Amino acid sequence: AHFMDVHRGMHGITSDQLHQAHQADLAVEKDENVHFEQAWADPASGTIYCLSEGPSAEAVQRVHERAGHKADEIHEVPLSA
Amino acid sequence: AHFMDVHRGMHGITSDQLHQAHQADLAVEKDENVHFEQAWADPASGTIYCLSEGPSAEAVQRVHERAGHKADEIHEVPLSA
Repeated sequence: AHFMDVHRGMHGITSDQLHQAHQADLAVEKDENVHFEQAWADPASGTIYCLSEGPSAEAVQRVHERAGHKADEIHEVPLSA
Repeated sequence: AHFMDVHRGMHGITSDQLHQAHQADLAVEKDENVHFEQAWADPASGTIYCLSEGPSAEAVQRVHERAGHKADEIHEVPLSA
């Protein structure tokens, strides 16, 4: 399944910090059969969007939690255009 | 510049409805040099995420308005991983 998750409150985040966070997810994602495909961040509002594939939102969130940053919101996105 | 925008209240949206909404944006995006890259929808939560390239959030929103669906939230996402 496909998921979009959102992290809020991240104002001022740098490219280095976003890379670091994404690498932390990648380091433990395979245990849960999750793959984080893309991350996009707005340092002004402090909003990070993460697109993943995995068996469930629960699995995606367990990966994030191990990586140090559980998402504030997660939605399955079964439709795409 | 790169933008992520969010539409809420789209409970129960179908694949056909998402496809047509995306087609409507694509039909008028050129005028504003806006380029919608991908859309993802969650019919359960009623959330649509739209990733685009355009000159500004103002331009992206003018396109959405013409296509009949101004986004509830729009963020420049200058960082990606």
